[PDB]
Amino acid sequence: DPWQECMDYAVTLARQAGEVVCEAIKNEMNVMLKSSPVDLVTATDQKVEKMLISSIKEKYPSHSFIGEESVAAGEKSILTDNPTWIIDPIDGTTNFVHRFPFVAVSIGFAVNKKIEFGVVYSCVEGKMYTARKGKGAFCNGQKLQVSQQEDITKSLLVTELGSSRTPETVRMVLSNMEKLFCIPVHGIRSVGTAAVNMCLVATGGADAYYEMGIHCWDVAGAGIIVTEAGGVLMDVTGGPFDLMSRRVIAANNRILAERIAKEIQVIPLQRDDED
Amino acid sequence: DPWQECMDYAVTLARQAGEVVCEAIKNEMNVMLKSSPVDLVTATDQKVEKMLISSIKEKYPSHSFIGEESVAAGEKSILTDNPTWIIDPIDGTTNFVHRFPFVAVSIGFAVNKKIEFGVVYSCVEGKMYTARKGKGAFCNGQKLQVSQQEDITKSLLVTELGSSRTPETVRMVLSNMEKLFCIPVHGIRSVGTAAVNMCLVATGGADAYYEMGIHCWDVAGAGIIVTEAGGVLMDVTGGPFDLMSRRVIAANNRILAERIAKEIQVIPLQRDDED
Ligand SMILES: CC(Oc1ccc(O)cc1)(P(=O)(O)O)P(=O)(O)O
Ligand SMILES: CC(Oc1ccc(O)cc1)(P(=O)(O)O)P(=O)(O)O
Ligand SMILES: [Mn+2]
Ligand SMILES: [Mn+2]
Ligand SMILES: [Mn+2]
Ligand SMILES: [Mn+2]
Ligand SMILES: [Mn+2]
Ligand SMILES: [Mn+2]
Ligand SMILES: [Mn+2]
Repeated sequence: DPWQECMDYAVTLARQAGEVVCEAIKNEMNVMLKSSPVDLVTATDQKVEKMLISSIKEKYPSHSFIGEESVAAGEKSILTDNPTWIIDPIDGTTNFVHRFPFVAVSIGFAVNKKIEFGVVYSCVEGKMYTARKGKGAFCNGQKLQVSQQEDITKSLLVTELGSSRTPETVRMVLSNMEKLFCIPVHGIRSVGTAAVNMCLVATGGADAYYEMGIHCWDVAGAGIIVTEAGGVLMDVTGGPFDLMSRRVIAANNRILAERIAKEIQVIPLQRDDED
Repeated sequence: DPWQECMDYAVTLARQAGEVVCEAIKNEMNVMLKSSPVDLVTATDQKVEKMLISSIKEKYPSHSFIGEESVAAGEKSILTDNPTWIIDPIDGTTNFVHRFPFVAVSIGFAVNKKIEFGVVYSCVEGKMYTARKGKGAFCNGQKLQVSQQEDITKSLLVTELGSSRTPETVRMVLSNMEKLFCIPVHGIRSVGTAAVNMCLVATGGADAYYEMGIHCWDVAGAGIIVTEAGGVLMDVTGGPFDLMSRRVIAANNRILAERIAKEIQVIPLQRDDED
């Protein structure tokens, strides 16, 4: 693990950022909009992202960045082979402005376009999720393992309704949920952050997560936490996972993942690596 | 206060039960079915309820009970004027079976058919929610207050899909969710327990909860926590909350509650005081 120093620095930065987010979640909210009345942001997201990028630049000036709010400011979401930090300063902005207690700082680190480590700090909970390729996944000193469940009819899934309110899109998201729900599955849960939903699969508390519409910074930190806990990532088609494709299944195993893929009708989405 | 001693004792019992649940969620389980393959129970539910009822009976032998698993064993869900303990030994049985970290012990105490106090212990989180009529609502000794939000388009709701897998029922649950979602609201969350969903409204972290299909023991502990935090309970018709009706809206205020009620199509259900 030659990236141990980098990950340990990422953990300290995530904890620092988490403290900023915790302080801000107790204070007055000035909610701002991005593309729609349900695509939210605050000054805290922007402050935290700028702190993270400037701190990483100081120690690792040759590295590259992909950050949610930097992309909103016009930066590109193109992943080269160069070591790259893929940052979501606050995953769960809707939760944050409501003080719903699942908000995370997410950092994924890629080399040769492959994730080498991931850090997800659920900062109201004070849960530091981490994983390094080949070294396992952890939450606050506890090594993580996905569940063993291979029977979809005894599974607990996690998903979210999405940021679209387009009637045809909402109908397809609800149809997909209906089809899975009526297999049946034991249930479906929604805590409101992609990174925390995925970390819940890594812990074994849920058996699988799926969503269409995520961005690369939503899944770059948590994906490796799922796989180092023994899980799998794939596209909702069953095809290989792609960070820039807007789609993911993060599951305990390929049996549940492929069974979920068989019920998901795909919605058209703009890739993060294209204009 | 003639019921503060009962409340103090209820808190002690809820914490004791919660410690049993906490230990059991880490261990092997015997997962059993009740009315269907998605209506679950474990031996821990049954053990905890028997402990709670035997403990209350020894200290208050003239009091009555309505306990979830005792009703499953043939006891009646009739609420008289006699002091009555309305118990859910484990709210979130599906979550418990999956180790999804939101499970609660719920105790509501009614006199003359009106709730006088409520205790909800979210076991895995270690959060003790309490409220006595006229005395405020608390979480781990800290006073709670519902959110101020009166604009439904800036609200965060909590709800659940339900225990039914009947196609017509599921379609109606999802249609109700679609209508609210597309008002729009900011989002919908699902942590998997009625009592914890309601306590999230009492804290202000969510603006409102609604569900059809709950039972009296799901809402008897948490309802008073919502109202002592400054919120409201209502039927999905917009009318008075009815503890045995299977339906609830628990909101920060009447503006959001009535707006939610306007979108809900009522699902037919057998009342808890019907056979
Ligand atoms: C909506 C955002 O993140 C997600 C993604 C998927 C979810 O289920 C929840 C939150 P958020 O702003 O980070 O809160 P995104 O980064 O995609 O704009
Ligand atoms: C399903 C049960 O309670 C609920 C009720 C409503 C929910 O949204 C979640 C759990 P649970 O067994 O307590 O988990 P019920 O007491 O109704 O059988
Ligand atoms: Mn965003
Ligand atoms: Mn974000
Ligand atoms: Mn995000
Ligand atoms: Mn039950
Ligand atoms: Mn129960
Ligand atoms: Mn219950
Ligand atoms: Mn307003």
